[PDB]
Amino acid sequence: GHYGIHEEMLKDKIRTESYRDFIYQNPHIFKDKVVLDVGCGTGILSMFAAKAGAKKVLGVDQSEILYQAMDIIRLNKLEDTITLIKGKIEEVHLPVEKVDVIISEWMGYFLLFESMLDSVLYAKNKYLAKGGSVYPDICTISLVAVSDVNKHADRIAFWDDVYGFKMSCMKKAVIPEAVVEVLDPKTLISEPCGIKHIDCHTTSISDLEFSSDFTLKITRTSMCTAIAGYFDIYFEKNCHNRVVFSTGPQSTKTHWKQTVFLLEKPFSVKAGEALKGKVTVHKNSLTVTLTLNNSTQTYGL
Amino acid sequence: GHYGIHEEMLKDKIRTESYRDFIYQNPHIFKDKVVLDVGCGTGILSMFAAKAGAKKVLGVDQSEILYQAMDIIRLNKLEDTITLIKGKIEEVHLPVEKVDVIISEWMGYFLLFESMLDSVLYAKNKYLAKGGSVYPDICTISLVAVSDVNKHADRIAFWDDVYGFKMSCMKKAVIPEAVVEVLDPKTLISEPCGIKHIDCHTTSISDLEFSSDFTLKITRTSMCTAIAGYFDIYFEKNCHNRVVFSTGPQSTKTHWKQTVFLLEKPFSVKAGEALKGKVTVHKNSLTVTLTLNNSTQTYGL
Ligand SMILES: N=C(NCCCSC[C@H]1O[C@@H](n2cnc3c(N)ncnc32)[C@H](O)[C@@H]1O)Nc1cccc(-c2ccc(Cl)cc2)c1
Ligand SMILES: N=C(NCCCSC[C@H]1O[C@@H](n2cnc3c(N)ncnc32)[C@H](O)[C@@H]1O)Nc1cccc(-c2ccc(Cl)cc2)c1
Repeated sequence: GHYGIHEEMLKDKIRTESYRDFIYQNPHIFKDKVVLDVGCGTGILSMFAAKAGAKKVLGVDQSEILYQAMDIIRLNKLEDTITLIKGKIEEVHLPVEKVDVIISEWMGYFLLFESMLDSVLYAKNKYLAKGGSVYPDICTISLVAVSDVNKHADRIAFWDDVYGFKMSCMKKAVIPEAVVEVLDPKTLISEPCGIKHIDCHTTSISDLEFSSDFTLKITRTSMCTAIAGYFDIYFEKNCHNRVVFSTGPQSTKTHWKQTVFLLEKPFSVKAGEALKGKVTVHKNSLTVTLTLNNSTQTYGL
Repeated sequence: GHYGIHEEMLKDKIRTESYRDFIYQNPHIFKDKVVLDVGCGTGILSMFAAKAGAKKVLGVDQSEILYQAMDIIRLNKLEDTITLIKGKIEEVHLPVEKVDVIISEWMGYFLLFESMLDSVLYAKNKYLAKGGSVYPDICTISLVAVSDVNKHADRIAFWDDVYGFKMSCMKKAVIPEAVVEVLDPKTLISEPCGIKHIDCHTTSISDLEFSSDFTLKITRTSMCTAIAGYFDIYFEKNCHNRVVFSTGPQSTKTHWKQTVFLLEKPFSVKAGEALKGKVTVHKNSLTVTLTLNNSTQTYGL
């Protein structure tokens, strides 16, 4: 309902220019097509789709931001092409049987935390025509090892001496909370490992709960204090100009930053070591169970 | 209920060292006294009060953080002195008739936004002994003129061109929202003006809704784009070592930062000009009505 969410998303240039570049550089995907923008917000993606030659764009949003979108569409003289519908995409009546293309920015922290993927897959199954397309079409989640004894002390050991008083019992409440924040790439001590690969054409809501063994190729002898998670978004199907962006620490900052799982017990690793563990994501809000160096912890965000 | 609020408050050194210094440098205020900590959190102020020679400290908190406080008090071997009570200070039964000293950190953004002052004044009226003391005892709110055409363009004019599309109608929704953020002291273009003076010994919840004429002595010929608000906290009554801290832009950053009211229509001012306006605060959440250069706007936070 709040303009603040839409301001931060629109001011993320990696995000918004990626969608803009996909749409403007692949207009053959949109030309004379019926396009559904799931959770359209201000209507920015509906308007990209219209300028790329869409026959009809249906922007749907459940929130009061749609009333801003109605006015914005009119200011840009696209009400001829873009029809806006207020309500849950699961609930509303659409004035078409079927759509050629679905577009959405559905992605949460660590891809899946408080994500809309559920609503997009509903829209796909209800409304996507035989041989239609969904964008972005491919997503991955990666983990990477971190060494940052200073940031670990600042969040954990901090509680041992607070202006002369012991507050040690507070550490049990901090460890299980994933942190969202921009990591210094200098603190990465492994190659990343892919733990999940989603093609939005072939996935179901049940595929989004997963387990993966992983191996982190250690590149620096150090104390491992944390595992960081991020995701890569690809526009591929039928593209003459493929688009990708990363939310990883070695790439430009996005409003997603990185998701960080602090280790209760940091442990030493050696350059050339293959660090083996297991990660499981449950949908329930989202939880991440991490097994590493013969201990297991469950995190939430 | 969440550790995150308490972490940010405890890591604010201006805040926490101010309370620590008041209590440790004025132990004659606490010696053999019965002390009530309203909204005690982790119990940090209860423990300061105990080390300064308190006969009995009653820490009261409505939230689950009290269960952490019960353990923390035990880790520091002060359960002899500090009794912790779970519930609203308005509701709970205290094991005393009366208290000598009330201590609290009740202060919101711009002092009064989502502040606990209501609950402390209830505690004062119910439980403060004849000739008892409340700390901090004196608070002020100040306004100051700002020139920052770049930050104003980044929040307002931004909406006129969003990746080639007009979103101008969004400005009406942004202007009425106070911003909390740390100002560059280089962007201040007036002496501050005091608009409110609270002595917690002599105020009532009705005094917290106020109107004030103000005069801002302009120090730099410029465009005025915003009015900023902040507050100063004083520990005075019976102190051999008075303590004060500011949340103003010319002082060290606190977790309160500054509250900024963006002007819909920036206007030019001349060094030596006495800029006259009127501010009114209503309790309702909090609203701030501002009259300046012959236009009025109501803000919320
Ligand atoms: N970028 C994000 N994309 C996820 C998705 C973000 S809502 C996108 C839009 O869809 C709407 N909608 C949702 N479910 C719907 C439904 N079933 N049917 C119809 N509409 C539906 C909804 O009203 C909204 O307008 N996520 C996100 C992740 C991390 C941080 C932030 C963030 C950052 C900064 C701030 Cl200040 C606030 C938030 C945002
Ligand atoms: N520093 C602040 N002090 C105001 C007050 C802050 S609660 C203090 C404590 O009193 C409790 N309580 C409240 N009403 C009560 C009652 N009637 N009876 C009994 N207990 C009561 C409550 O459970 C809590 O534990 N405010 C504040 C202002 C601006 C920003 C932030 C902030 C910054 C960062 C983050 Cl991550 C989160 C929040 C905090």
